[PDB]
Amino acid sequence: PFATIEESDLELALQIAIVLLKVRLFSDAASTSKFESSDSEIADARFQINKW
Amino acid sequence: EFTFKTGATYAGEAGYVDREQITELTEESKLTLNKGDLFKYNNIVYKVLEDTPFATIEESDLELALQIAIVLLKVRLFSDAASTSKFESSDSEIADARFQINKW
Amino acid sequence: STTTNSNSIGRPNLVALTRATTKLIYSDIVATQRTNQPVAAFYGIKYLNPDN
Amino acid sequence: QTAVKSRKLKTGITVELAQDLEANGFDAPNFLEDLLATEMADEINKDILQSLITVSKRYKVTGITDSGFIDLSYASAPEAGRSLYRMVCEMVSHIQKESTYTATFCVASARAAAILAASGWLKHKPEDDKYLSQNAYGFLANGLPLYCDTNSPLDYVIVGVVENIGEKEIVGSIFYAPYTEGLDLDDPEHVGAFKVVVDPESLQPSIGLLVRYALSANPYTVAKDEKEARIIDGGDMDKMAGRSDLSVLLGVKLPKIII
Amino acid sequence: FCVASARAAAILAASGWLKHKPEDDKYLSQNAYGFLANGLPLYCDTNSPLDY
Amino acid sequence: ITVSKRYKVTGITDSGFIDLSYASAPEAGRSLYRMVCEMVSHIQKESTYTAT
Amino acid sequence: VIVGVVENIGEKEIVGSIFYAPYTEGLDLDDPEHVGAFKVVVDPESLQPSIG
Repeated sequence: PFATIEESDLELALQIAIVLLKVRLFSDAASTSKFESSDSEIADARFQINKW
Repeated sequence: EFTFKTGATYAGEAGYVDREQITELTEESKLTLNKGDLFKYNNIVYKVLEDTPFATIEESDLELALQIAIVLLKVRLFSDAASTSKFESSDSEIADARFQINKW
Repeated sequence: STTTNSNSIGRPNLVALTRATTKLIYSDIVATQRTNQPVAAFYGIKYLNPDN
Repeated sequence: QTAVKSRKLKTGITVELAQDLEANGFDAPNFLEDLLATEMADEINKDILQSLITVSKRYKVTGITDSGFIDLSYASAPEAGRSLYRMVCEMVSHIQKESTYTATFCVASARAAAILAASGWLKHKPEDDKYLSQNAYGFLANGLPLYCDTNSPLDYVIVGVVENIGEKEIVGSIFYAPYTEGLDLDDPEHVGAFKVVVDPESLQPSIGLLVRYALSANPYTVAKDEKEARIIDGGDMDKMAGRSDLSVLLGVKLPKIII
Repeated sequence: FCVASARAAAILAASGWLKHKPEDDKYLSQNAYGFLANGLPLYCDTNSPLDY
Repeated sequence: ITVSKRYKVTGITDSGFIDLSYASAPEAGRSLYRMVCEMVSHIQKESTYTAT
Repeated sequence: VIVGVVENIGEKEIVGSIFYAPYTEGLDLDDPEHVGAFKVVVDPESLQPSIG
């Protein structure tokens, strides 16, 4: 990718590709086999509280 | 092909087996048609109203030039109903309806 | 470590059918009236000036 | 005066396929009889919609609509969008000018309707709870329902009139008028009966379907070179082609959509 | 009231502001091309050779 | 995003997507609205559904 | 700007882009809308609970 895309800016060139199907957003659920091997780094959820 | 996609009619005066003998439109065959004689394009069959169509229409593209003739009354879509004698001569190629199911 | 890979699946559930029918618009575009004979005749009656 | 014509369809299936259809979820005797009805209806629209194309008189004006149809461009505002809406309205008056009728419908291609809708003034549901009856793109500021084609390969716009005053006085472009009376029928909206055969060589059954209708143009549409005549057959499109009053077609010229 | 010929009354409708049914359930009495936003009903002529 | 088929016309919407400018009236914003209407219509021509 | 379609005519005929279709049938759940169960472990090295 980014060969026919002549846009100099990295961000816009990436945004160019998504509409030309070259790159693809990888937001996608994991396969079932990933969270079973007794060695699985499950993502974490973090929260912080600040007072005004 | 999907019924809604084509727009051609196979049950009627056009038929399906009859489409085999219908002349296919080409870049060369355009300057031969007359009043009467049918012609098909992308399985859609038209008949020519005014003699020698695609003569006043100077559009280079074949598909567009055909679309020009539709408005200019030069040709007419032959989507039409068959005459009653077509399905009662014991030699009658009746149009077929087909389906297919794909599983996702 | 018996995962799901050990298990074997069965019938895939049939979630939803899918047919494709065009929005057949002819009950409104044209006016229909059943004919009780093989040949149907519509009377066109007109009013004329003394110059027809 | 016009004699009706016939449309016939036959599909046929094997008992083996029908046997597993039940085991696969569908109701083969009931599902199959539905397929032909969808097919026949889907073909009839291809007849009626493409009959208006070969009947409606072209509406041309010298300034822009010369050479048959108007060309629009994406640039510069709804200016192009509202230009088509103007040509739509003029077609309505031209119908009332000669056919003295109100032009209570409008038909256009799918791509052709969007630019007509793009001009604003295309509220989805009507303000007044009229017939609506779904099956419509919008309802326009003129109050004319707009119908989407998706089938005719023209990129056109057609305006016509459908009126049934009552009693026997029903008037509108393309009269349809199916012919089934006298035939034993269930639910008289069926318009035609089915038929099963089972051929003898094999034993797999087949199903047939027959439909008859008139599909004639409206009166006051005498063919050219005939003019003075009083037996005009309004069925043959070759004579009625262009020589109509109660419907005016208008194509649209647009840049090609890349594939 | 406002009266115009058929072709002329079309471009008048083409300017928008020509909703078919009037905003209020007033006299209307049909026989009107439209009702306009100014409140003047529009009546179609179709006879005079003027386009006025 | 990653599934929807791109809709490109020749004159303006080439290269996959359309550019707009703040200048000169809603003549830009309404240009997008036309493309929305075309996209809705383009769905029914090929998928026959109502695009709700 | 993306235009799609969602249609659920009724019974089992449901058609629309991106079918989602979460999978929870069979599992012991509190209200069918939870879609997924929780868990608490409390590791042995420390004694701090963790929820997944």
